[PDB]
Amino acid sequence: ASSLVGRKVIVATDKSVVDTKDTFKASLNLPVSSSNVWVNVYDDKGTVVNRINLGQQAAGSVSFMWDGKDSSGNIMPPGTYKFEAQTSIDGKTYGLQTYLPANVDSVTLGELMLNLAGLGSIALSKVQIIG
Amino acid sequence: SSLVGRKVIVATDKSVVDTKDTFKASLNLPVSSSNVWVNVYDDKGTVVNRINLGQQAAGSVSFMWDGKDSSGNIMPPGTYKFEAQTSIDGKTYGLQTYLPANVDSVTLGQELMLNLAGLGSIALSKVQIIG
Repeated sequence: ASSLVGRKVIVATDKSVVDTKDTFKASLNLPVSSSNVWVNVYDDKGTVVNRINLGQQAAGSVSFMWDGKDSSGNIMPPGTYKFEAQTSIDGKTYGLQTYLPANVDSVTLGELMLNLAGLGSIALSKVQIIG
Repeated sequence: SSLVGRKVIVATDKSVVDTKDTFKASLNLPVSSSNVWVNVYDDKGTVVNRINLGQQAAGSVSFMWDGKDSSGNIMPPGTYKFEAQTSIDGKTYGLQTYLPANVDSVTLGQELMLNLAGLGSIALSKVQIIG
């Protein structure tokens, strides 16, 4: 007799609660290959924190990491951060979907949903086939 | 380079099935349950089969369909619907299925989308971190 409560799942979202004591690891999907892909990192009020340039990447999934520091190398306090992945294809900028870890706080409500730390209630259609 | 022609995993309830091959996919189950199932229907909503999965733990549950109706007759290749559900304390709840689809082309919204075989234009928030 079990649930997801306490487990980490992977969610199609641009926010995640980060414990900056540990490396943060996640991915994005890139539908066309590109010479220039990146993730801007913001704090929970929209202020830029850092920029992760991923350089050239092939179509498919791309993994990335954030060490929890701002672009000045100072450790950021644990909390909710925003990850905006994008790419430049033929001189135009496109958004990419990120897949980010979240803890399940509880299960709630025909319709079941996950209550995800920092996200509120999320539908299962956003959650990755659970590991 | 393209993505075109690859197979991705989509939070959807429909998939183009080639019934000459076994069909394999997953659902997410948020709370463990003694009774989990997948109803299968043709593209007109006519019921084809019932895949009973019995008791399952919270997490990912994999399932397969051999392409046959409940009388053992091979169904024709085509779009099929997979409705995963469970029973929990006497109440029935839908579950999210994650099904394979072929990438026909890559296109714009909307603002990058996948045109998936049998599904149309689908947002990357519905697509599994691509293998």
